[PDB]
Amino acid sequence: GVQVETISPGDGRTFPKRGQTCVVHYTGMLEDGKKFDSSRDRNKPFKFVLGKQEVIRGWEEGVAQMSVGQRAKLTISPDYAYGATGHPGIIPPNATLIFDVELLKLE
Amino acid sequence: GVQVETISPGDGRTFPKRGQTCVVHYTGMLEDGKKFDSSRDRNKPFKFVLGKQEVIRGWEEGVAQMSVGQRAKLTISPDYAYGATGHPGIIPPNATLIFDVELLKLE
Repeated sequence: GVQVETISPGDGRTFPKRGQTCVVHYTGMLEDGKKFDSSRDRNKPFKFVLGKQEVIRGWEEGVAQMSVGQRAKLTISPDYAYGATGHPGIIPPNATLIFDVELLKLE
Repeated sequence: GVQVETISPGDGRTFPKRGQTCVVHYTGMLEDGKKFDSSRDRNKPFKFVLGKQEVIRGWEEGVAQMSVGQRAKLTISPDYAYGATGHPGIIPPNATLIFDVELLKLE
């Protein structure tokens, strides 16, 4: 699945709707803590229309449970992220993935 | 599977061994011709140790059938590349992928 632990409460009231642009700052790491991508690094918020499948299902499904402002810890299982093939050279096969994700705003 | 059509014969005699560094210039496109990554663009040959799983199985298995110098057309089926999840925002699900690949040298 994806599972969501909170690290920061967000306004507790605004939650993403299908079609909205989620603006986020994330860090991605391997189940062993090993980091693999971060928008933080790049100093660039990342943005994706919710609903459009342009981000992994664990993100579609977990960021939709977050209120504006929230910082949360997402654990995503392979079936909800990159499956059995993985993404060679970045994500190995059947990797459970931990994302540290912060919802900055909706458009 | 991967399937390999030739576009240029290579020396016909040197074939990659496990452990060797393959240096390649490729272009990747979607089964509809739509381009999605190219080392050519970047003017940078790409290099990967054969055998190490750091490139998709269709490449492990198809570039190993190429002699130094050869330019070949690789069609790779989802199971041999990015499976059913794909790589959201780049490769959609169950995509058959066409690579235009040229083997420049071995290290």
